[PDB]
Amino acid sequence: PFEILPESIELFRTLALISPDRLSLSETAQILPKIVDLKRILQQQEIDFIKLLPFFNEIIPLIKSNIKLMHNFLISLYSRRFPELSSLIPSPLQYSKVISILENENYSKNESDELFFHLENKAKLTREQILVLTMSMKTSFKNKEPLDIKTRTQILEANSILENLWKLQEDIGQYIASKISIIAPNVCFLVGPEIAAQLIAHAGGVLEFSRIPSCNIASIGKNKHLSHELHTLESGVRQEGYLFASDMIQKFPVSVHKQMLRMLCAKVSLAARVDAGQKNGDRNTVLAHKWKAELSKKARKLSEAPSISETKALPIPEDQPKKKRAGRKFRKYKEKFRLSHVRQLQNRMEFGKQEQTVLDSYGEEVGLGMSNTSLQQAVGATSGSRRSAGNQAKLTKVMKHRISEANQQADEFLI
Amino acid sequence: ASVLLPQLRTGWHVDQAIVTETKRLVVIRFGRKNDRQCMIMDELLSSIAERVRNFAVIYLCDIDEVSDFDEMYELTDPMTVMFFYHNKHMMCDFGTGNNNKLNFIVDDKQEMIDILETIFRGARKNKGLVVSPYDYNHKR
Amino acid sequence: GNLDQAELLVTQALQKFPSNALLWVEQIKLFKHGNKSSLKKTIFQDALRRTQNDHRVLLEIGVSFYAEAQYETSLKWLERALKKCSRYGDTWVWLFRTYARLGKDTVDLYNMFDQCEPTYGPEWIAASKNCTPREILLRLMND
Amino acid sequence: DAYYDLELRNSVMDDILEMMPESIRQKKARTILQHLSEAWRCWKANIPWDVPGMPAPIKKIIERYIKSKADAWVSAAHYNRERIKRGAHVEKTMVKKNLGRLTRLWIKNEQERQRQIQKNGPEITPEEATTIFSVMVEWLESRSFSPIPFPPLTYKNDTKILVLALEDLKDVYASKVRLNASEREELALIEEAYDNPHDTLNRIKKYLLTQRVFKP
Amino acid sequence: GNVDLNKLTEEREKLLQSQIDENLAQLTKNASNPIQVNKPNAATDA
Amino acid sequence: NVVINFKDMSHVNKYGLIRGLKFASFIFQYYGLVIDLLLLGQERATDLAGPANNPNEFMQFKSKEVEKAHPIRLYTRYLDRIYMLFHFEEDEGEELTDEYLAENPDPNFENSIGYNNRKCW
Amino acid sequence: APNPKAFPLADAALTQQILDVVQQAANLRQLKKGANEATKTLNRGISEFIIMAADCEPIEILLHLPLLCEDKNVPYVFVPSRVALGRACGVSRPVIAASITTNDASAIKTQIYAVKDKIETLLI
Repeated sequence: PFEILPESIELFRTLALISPDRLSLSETAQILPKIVDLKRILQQQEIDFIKLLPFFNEIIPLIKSNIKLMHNFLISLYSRRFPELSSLIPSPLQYSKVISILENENYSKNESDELFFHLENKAKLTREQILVLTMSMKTSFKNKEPLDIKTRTQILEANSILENLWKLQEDIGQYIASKISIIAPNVCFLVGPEIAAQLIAHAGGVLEFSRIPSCNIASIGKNKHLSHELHTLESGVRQEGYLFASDMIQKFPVSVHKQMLRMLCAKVSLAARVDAGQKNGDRNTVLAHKWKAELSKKARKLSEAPSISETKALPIPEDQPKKKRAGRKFRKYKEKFRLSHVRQLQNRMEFGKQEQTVLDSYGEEVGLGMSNTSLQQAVGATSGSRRSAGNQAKLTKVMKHRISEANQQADEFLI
Repeated sequence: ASVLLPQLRTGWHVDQAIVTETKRLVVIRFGRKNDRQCMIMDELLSSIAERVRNFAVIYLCDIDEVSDFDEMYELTDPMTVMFFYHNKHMMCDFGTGNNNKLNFIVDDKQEMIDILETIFRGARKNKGLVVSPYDYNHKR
Repeated sequence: GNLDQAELLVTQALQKFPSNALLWVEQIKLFKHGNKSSLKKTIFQDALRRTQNDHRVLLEIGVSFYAEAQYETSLKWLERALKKCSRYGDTWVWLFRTYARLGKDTVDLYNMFDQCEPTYGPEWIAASKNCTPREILLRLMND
Repeated sequence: DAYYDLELRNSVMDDILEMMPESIRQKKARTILQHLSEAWRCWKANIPWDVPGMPAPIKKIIERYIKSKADAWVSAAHYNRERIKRGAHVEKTMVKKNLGRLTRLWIKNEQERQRQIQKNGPEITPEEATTIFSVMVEWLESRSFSPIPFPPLTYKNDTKILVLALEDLKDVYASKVRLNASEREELALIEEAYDNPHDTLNRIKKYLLTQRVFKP
Repeated sequence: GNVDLNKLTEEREKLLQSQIDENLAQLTKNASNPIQVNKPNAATDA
Repeated sequence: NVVINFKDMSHVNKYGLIRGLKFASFIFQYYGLVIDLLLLGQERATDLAGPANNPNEFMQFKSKEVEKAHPIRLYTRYLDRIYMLFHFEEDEGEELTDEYLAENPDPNFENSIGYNNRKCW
Repeated sequence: APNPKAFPLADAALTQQILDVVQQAANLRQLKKGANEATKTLNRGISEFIIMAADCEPIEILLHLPLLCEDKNVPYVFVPSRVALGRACGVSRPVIAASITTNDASAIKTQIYAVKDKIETLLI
């Protein structure tokens, strides 16, 4: 009934202990189909309550935490059997599914349906992901029958619980989506209802979402950034995540997506804040409209380019030699553009003699010229033709800055 | 181009054009509207004209229409351009052996611009002739 | 049960005395509870900055990591803490626990256990209060 | 043959002008010329030409024109390339032009290929990968190959390696007497690396560790 | 020889208004050519 | 996986190695090793290289018997190009031919048509 | 005239003082302009006090910050002018929220403390 859910919340907090949770796990298990079923039923049933949130705003983070814990436990169980699985498959439900598949046995050593199961049974698995998994298996998956049957059983139990939790979460999200046109209308208007639900659910409540700073919003719903998986897009959009898959961004060209995405994040945040501020049964949603309009305008501007330049004219060729200057100051700069004395010497070639070349492996052509003194040349080489300091390839302002930044980063890393 | 470069109507107009630009150089393409080579030249010159607006003006002329200036080439009439500064006709020695007019298409825009610049310089000096920086010989 | 209040108190303490490592530790512990489960790394960094990589803060961080069950990281943290100040107790216990959890062995630890213990370290101190040995005490703590 | 495109451009423009013999028409014509040019440019880039205010029929005509150009242009380029290969006869700027055009088409093909790949996944079916990864792994096992570790912080043969790296980079500039900007920058960087070797090493290792997004 | 486009031209003639003609979007360089020119030239400002 | 630019036309290199990255040669070689292995088979590769502790000088062997064991006498790879020198005792060759025929029918005898040959000579 | 929900609005002199502090804070890299930055500061706990803008329109983009402050026990004011605030921060553009942050070793600690006290007095 309606009264169950604070109890549920309390139960969820008892799991917040650490791995190994064993007696705790048993408790956890008890806590599971007790609570993770009734809730689902309630959700399914319409007109039980409209003020379930913010008690479901209280619970979703707890749920998330629980799921994370479960995932960790699973990894612990499996690591030393298959360490890289965690690395490769980050999503916890997905990981669980993979584990389940892996365990299955029967025709699994050759090919069940092995590489068939991943795509279908663990629905999430994309080709790239699958390939890497396969590679990992080939290298690091030990495929000797599980350390004990007990261990296997435990893992199965974990999977069952984790899966259930995931299902519950999904249900909650769905419920939120169904509601959110009432909950966070502005946000919905900005983005789209499902997206809003996803964001909001991730946050906690609307308040939680509002509290979240705009730059973070972007990378909500991102798939855990793997080192091995490729990233750079034509878009230039580092984040992806729920917002990036919105209509508001994805309709425009990929040129604009990064900037557009950024714009959306901030506006989304603003919308969320507005929603939080509002009392129930106000549904203003004028601000959101305005924001949307502005976003559209911005997009349009970004897509439109500069009007053609009036082709800049070649200057009336007059051949002025007005300048005539010098100065310790000025002569340095000009030194960089002067041919230096050694270069001048090089440019001089002795008449009768075969001139001193240097055999650069790239090209032998190079004439060392009469920079090396005859006698010197006959004997050997010279740093007398390494005279000047005023033309020693300095960096740009930009380049210098970049190098400094790099250095700073390195320093930070070292600390 | 047809739209971009201004085209002249009758010999008087041409004469006026040649006279009036005291500051700039004047490039008159004399060519029959529908010819290939002439068209190519026009296209080239369109590009150049905008670039060199500050030192040289381009104009086009239908040579079959305006027959006043068959003094300029002795009734040979290929698809030509001609160069003027202070109403003085400007001679540009290419390889071609006709120093008076370039009667051949040059494909490089930049090259064309350079030659224009050279002739402008010559004009400024007062030199009626000028030696082009590009040899040609082949086009003719 | 009250956690918001605790957080508030911690904040107040920080405002009054920022450098105090115990406050930082408390804050870290609170964070580990998992209301945020975020702004966690940043918070840790802040703590480190304020406390100047204080022995205790590092230990706390390690503990948190252990709880979360990223074990290598936790171990690293513990090592760092030890380096900062070996005499302190609870750190050793934590390290031992970590070792037990993993496949690594304790021989090295034992070898390096020549240095002191109950000079500082809360849990360790408590245990001591509750005796004369050292290895036995450690064992008890582990249990 | 290269004139053909020009002719097409002219002719089309003329037709357009004829179609609209309105007031203030010269300006309009000029504008349309630019549009025509811009569409072509877009095509060359392999950017789409989706002008918002443009009226349909005109847009269609422009598209047709660009298609025609492509038909003429690509083919022409190919022909030129063939001629060059033969060693038959070619203008000294024409060849250069072809090389640009040819380059562009290469880019277009390669980028299209990439796009296709993106659309329809990697060509390696996982079975194949398994087979070939397996082969590599077995080979490694046979060889008992100790993997190449990450360059240590205090790596033994580190400085020498760095020096070697720098020298190769330099090698290109040793000959040349002037330097453009990019070259100069590179040289400067090399100098910096040489002069602050430790710092450079630190930077490099950091990059190896962490840098996974790069100037294009 | 200019046979493929004639129909299109005719269609265009049929369709367009004067107002429409007046309000052609004076076109922007989609391939940002002038920027590129500015950049390269700057780099290779001799 | 970088953005490859060019005179106002970019793409993103999601597939196929960039040859100009200074290390890329090494990577290419490594890749080709895989292919080489595939070509040879593991055992043949082993025979060619020899044991790990004491490897072979190019085209040498530890014995005349291991040279004569497999059809692939000598193998090498100059980058993309590979060079395999097979040696068949008649019967084996015949068998191979038969197999080929079975897989890929040839009634008309238009296989000498198509077959590449060193027209330089 | 200023929004009612913008509360507490700082008195003229007080407002001026706050602005001065901000300017000092800006100079010292002790300050964090903008809603989102301010929010982040609050989350962190680094915020000493939050300075908002009454003439922020639409006001309701602001009005989470006050709530956050209340929940964190952080003094907060509104000043009247966003433009003025921006100027103080060192930004020609309208800033609406800001946070003067914590840093014990600052020269302006005392000043900051004073402002905080003033803000607290305002609240009730």
